[PDB]
Amino acid sequence: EPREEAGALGPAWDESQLRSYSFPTRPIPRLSQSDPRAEELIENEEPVVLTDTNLVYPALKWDLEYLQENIGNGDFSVYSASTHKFLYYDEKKMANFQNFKPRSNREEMKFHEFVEKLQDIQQRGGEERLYLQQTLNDTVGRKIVMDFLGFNWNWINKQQGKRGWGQLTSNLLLIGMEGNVTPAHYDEQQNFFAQIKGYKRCILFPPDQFECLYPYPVHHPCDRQSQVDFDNPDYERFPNFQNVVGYETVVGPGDVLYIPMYWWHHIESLLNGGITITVNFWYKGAPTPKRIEYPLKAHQKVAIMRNIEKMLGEALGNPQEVGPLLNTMIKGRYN
Amino acid sequence: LEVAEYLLQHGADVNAQ
Ligand SMILES: C[C@@H](CC(=O)O)C(=O)C(=O)O
Ligand SMILES: [Zn+2]
Repeated sequence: EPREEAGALGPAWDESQLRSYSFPTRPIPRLSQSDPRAEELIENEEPVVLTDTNLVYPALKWDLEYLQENIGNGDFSVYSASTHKFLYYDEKKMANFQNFKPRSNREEMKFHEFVEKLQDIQQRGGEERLYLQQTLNDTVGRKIVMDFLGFNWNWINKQQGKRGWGQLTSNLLLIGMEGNVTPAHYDEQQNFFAQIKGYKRCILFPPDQFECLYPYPVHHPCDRQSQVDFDNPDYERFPNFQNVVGYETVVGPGDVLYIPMYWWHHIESLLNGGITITVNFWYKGAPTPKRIEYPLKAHQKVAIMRNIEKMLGEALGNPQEVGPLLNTMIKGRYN
Repeated sequence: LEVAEYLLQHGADVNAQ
């Protein structure tokens, strides 16, 4: 599966740089944006790797030196952890789960300080890990503005229109260390995932594997994230994780992965691959269709389950009473 | 058909504070 790079420069990566997991996978298609099969996959909301969009062509020259000189003097959210797992957590929800202690911490920081922290860790051989995750804004320097304007807006705007998506909400800049991992989760927006530097292994699971991936409660800070530790699955708590099957690919500079809304994805920076750089494109999903057709799709049932949990958390006046009432509803009645 | 439309509504939450 590793592609040979032009100029006889050899394989870009090697299977030894991939972490080992308990489940099988099959590859995501790698297609040209002009291939009608690629158009068919996006329309049916299925993942595809597009190899020739030129979506972030001007950003392919980006490295830490260029960015530090040009990305401005704004604050950048930088996560710090002692584990390779950078589990996302919503800070606004930690009040209702005050016995949850995240294993990664967020630190606001200037870009040059992030490069310095990176360098100091590299020097002292430390094992602290950093993952910069910052939405692009108007604090960026002029050259970054020019690069941003140089993205292939013609292509992605036509995608937005053809799929009826809502607004572009964010462009998340992602700069991670080799071996970094974002555990499995699904997002409530459409995503074009544009790789810039380094290589990222992406493992996706369709929405109909909800039963196998056990998301946290909606009111938990790790809402939308899987409870399963992919490194040591607890099959007694999560028995159906023994049935997961992933869609896998390794994206490199110039590749764009369509991560459809509600699709779970596990993403890791290749071992011994250096730093990785990515910019995503998050779009609001199309509205609920005019006429509902039955039976519902998996992602529609996910939307329903989320709304049930939201309603009960509100009606009961306390999110931690959601579980007890749900169990009362079902024990000896629906199970 | 409104109960269905109500429960089918989605947010826009992503892994970004
Ligand atoms: C942050 C990203 C994961 C990663 O690249 O580490 C992701 O889940 C996304 O763009 O939706
Ligand atoms: Zn995501």
